[PDB]
Amino acid sequence: QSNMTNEMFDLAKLKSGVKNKRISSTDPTGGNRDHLEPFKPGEKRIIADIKGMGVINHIWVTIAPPPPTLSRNDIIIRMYWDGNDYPSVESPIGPFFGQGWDERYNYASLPLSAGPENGTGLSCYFAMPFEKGARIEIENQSDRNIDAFYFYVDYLEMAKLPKDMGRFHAWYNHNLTEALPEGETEWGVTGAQKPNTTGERNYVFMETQGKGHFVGINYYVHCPTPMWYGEGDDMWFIDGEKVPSLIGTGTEDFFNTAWCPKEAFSHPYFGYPRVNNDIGWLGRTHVYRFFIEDPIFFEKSLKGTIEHGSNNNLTLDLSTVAYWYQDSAVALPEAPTKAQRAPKPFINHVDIHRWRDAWRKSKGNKATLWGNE
Amino acid sequence: QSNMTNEMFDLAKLKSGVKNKRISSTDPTGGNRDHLEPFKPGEKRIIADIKGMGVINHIWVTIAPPPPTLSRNDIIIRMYWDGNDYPSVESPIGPFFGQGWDERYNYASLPLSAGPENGTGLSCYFAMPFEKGARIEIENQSDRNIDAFYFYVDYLEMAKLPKDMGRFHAWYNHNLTEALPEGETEWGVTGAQKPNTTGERNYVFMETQGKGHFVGINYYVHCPTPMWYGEGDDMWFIDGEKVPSLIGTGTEDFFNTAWCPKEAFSHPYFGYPRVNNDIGWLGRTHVYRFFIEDPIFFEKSLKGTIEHGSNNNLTLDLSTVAYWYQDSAVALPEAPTKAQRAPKPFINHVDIHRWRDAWRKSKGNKATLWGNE
Amino acid sequence: QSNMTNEMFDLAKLKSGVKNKRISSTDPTGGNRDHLEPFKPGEKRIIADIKGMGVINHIWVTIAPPPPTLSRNDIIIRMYWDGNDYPSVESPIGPFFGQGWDERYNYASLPLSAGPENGTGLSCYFAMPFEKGARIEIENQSDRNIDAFYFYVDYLEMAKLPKDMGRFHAWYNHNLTEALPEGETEWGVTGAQKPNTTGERNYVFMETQGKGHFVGINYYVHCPTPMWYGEGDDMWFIDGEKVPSLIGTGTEDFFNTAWCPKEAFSHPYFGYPRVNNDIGWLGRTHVYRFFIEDPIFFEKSLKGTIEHGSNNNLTLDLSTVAYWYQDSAVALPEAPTKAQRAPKPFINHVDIHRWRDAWRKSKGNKATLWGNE
Ligand code: NA
Ligand code: NA
Ligand code: NA
Ligand code: NA
Ligand code: NA
Ligand code: NA
Ligand code: NA
Ligand code: NA
Ligand code: NA
Repeated sequence: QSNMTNEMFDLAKLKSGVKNKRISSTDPTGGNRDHLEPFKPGEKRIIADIKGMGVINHIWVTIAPPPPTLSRNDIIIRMYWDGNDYPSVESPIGPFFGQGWDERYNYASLPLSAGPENGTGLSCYFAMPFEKGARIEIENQSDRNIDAFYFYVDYLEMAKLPKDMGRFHAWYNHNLTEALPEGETEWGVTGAQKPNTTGERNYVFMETQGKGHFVGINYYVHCPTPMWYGEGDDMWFIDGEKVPSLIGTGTEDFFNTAWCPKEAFSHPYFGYPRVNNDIGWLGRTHVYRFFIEDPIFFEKSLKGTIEHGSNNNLTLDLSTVAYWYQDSAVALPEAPTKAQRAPKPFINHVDIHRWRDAWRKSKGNKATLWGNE
Repeated sequence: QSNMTNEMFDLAKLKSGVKNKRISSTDPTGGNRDHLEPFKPGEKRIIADIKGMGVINHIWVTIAPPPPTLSRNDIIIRMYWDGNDYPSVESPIGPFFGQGWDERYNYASLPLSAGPENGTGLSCYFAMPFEKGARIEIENQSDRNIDAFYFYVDYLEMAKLPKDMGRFHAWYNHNLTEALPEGETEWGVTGAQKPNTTGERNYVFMETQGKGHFVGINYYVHCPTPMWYGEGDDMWFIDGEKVPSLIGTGTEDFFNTAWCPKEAFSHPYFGYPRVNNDIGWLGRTHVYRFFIEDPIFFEKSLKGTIEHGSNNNLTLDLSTVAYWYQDSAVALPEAPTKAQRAPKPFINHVDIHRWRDAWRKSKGNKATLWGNE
Repeated sequence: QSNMTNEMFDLAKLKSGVKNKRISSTDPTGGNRDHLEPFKPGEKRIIADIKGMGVINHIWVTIAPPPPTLSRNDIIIRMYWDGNDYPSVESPIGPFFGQGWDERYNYASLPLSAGPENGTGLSCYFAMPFEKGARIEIENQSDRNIDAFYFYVDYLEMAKLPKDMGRFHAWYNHNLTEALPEGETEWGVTGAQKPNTTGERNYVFMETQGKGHFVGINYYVHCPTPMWYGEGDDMWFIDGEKVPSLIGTGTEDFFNTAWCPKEAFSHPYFGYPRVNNDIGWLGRTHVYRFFIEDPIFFEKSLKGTIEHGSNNNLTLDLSTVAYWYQDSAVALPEAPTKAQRAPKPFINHVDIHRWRDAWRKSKGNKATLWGNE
């Protein structure tokens, strides 16, 4: 028999052992109230409770009111596989679908998109297998109601789950990174740079034990300086090795770009859906990269890290969502609290005028200091 | 042996049992008249007659004159598999390739595209297997000539067609949908809304008997009201079930979008290549969704439907092309006639001023009626 | 067992026999000098020397200084598989990654992209298997230094390479094509057109012996006339056949477009990332097409050709990069020299005024000749 194969060729092959199912917010009366009842502040709800074996292969969500009125940073999505009491997916729902902070913007990637109206149509094509059921939970951590929650959870019911199917995991993390004690010595501008041989102070976006592979990252940086935020290298520790086997060159480099960019760009596997649009790199940037053709495999453990500036010198407000598969459904670290992951104010002309004043004082307050002394 | 696989990894594997063939409109003399002879009005022609086993995996077409001079709504493409006297593909050629009405516009999706010059380069990457030959027919239903028809039909000749290969089907449908007897009660604005528990009056875009899976839809709506046209739910009846197992929440929702959008957007699997660009949602919108990673499977039958407004309250000029695979090549319903599928005029300021006059009369013709009473 | 499969479904399957490795320009001291030492003019260097079995599945590169200061047409990339003393990949690095001439511009295709800042982030997702090692070499053919060369070479080490894995090949070619002796008779404007039954004078972008399949072409045309450059048909000779089995209709047609286009357009498999932006088609156009779902297979040999204007009538500055797989790593033809592949000057208003003068003289220099006589 011919071994011919590719996406469109295989689509033409008849498939066995699959049956479509869908859980949705469809109005059960047949009317047009095709959304769930409102969520009060703090309310949790199981929106999908599936029994047995299957594979989720399409999720769509939308929410009313839209951002900024109702921040999608403050609505949590959690997924529990195989009857476990812990979630293997836990994230603010906006960041999970590639919508950072309390913002909205259209973009398309192969697994995740935020489509019209202006980023409110959320869709996900990651496949999520399960053997002993699946539970999807929504939690309203906002101070106002979720007036209307709309969704589709499309999946294939299977009489027999193929034996090598993994379990989908996703974890949101957030840190306000700490500058070096000597200050933000990026590019050696304010002081001498030093080597980072260990990755000890790197930001950690993923850490797990098991067998599997890393498949993606949504990276949300809010930079409080106009200085370039992305000199930092990615560094991966596979299967408990002492020296990281995968070491990068820069953050834009890791995201398949170069030369401190700040342009919107789209590829199915990587892109910049939201750029800072201000002096230097001051403000917010969202970057993503999916490792679909090129996952990062591990047989025992994986620790995915990235420097926050060269040798971790910068103070950055950084959040990430990491996506991966592993052989069984495992637990995640504690989630950042609502207060911990709150979006930060944009640094503005008043703040920078105060920096200029402290800088003028450090130079002896000469009446005609320009600013480049 | 390693089970490593993905699109780019598998592309690097040597393939057995395939041989390239191509039927094209190439000038047989070696000159530069690389198109077919003109088609007179009403003329049919078999443009490709393939014997034996194979898989079509790339089609490109262009036509002269371009639209609006020669409407691609009035040139029919038909495909016959395995020596059958009925077509398993039947559609106006523009709508088949994602060009609605008598229009032209650039767009790209994974299986279908209309590229430059301004939507005239038509391409298709759906795989189309056949065991006992294939015939592709073009029919000119325009009142003028097809001056020049250009094409490529690329396929792989196979000594043995792999046994689980399905057959590609596509069907164009059109309806001028009927409003409810009480009128167009969308959003409960003109009167009370009622439930749709059965889907009895839904628009039907696909209905077949066999084993296979649905893989796509091109949806062409011409809305004669500024009111939002897409509150309607998709509803699928799999294998003759009485209650539909897949029920949606809205039309934009089904197309992975939200909040009554009218923005151009592109994803390999879904998008809005043509938007209404007028008050509310008055005018023409083209939406598509391909179910490549997430097909709708069936073992005995499938009926794919969608409401035309909530509880089918709206009058919409709707046409669709549905794409699917099934185990054997089957027949399609009768095609809409040329008159039935004719594009409708755009509702304009004169028409709406006449509506305003009837509305003023219904309010007693107060000399200072504003319009929001 | 279910035969369910597709890209996202298969991504969820656990994989065996693969281990990630990466060679990069990471600063070995842990500092922030994450690029290689400068290359002097003429200097060659092996940047990656891998032993054993594996598959490269992601490459990223950037270079300092950027274009036009340092032309990426004058930095050569070469790849040697299985310990061979000849390269199976040989190309100027800009053209290899879809950046023609000495230019820079953002674009994205599925296998190759040039991302921000303004086309400097080069990435490649072609899979490149090898059984007895791999060597990647960079040669500086510029008259100035490569100040900083940055890269990632991501690959999977395999204990056993699956047996049907091919070898990746890529070859850059360049020709200043010769007009017909009677002149540039395109469209029969300057004289009678004649048939091309043999393809004898066609431009050759690929020629090899072995078993495999063609997967892509980057086509870089610099047209010195405003006349349309793309009437020329693609013509393929498979396995030494006398009459080419695959014959096209036009160059834009071959690139899934139509009607002499000159619009930027993007599809994962084809597109126009750089268009001429001048009268007619005068100037530079970059077109690409990847044959991922629809490769051109061969069991013994392949010769890929295209006319340079109908019946090869035009003088075009043409360069191409062809990409393919075959069963073993084979040698390539001699590369064009630096002088041979040098970008040509743009034809300008002064040049055309001189053409007008020769044309006026040919018409007898009537004092009021308009130009359309
Ligand atoms: Na519903
Ligand atoms: Na409903
Ligand atoms: Na760095
Ligand atoms: Na031809
Ligand atoms: Na020809
Ligand atoms: Na609805
Ligand atoms: Na490094
Ligand atoms: Na470093
Ligand atoms: Na031609």
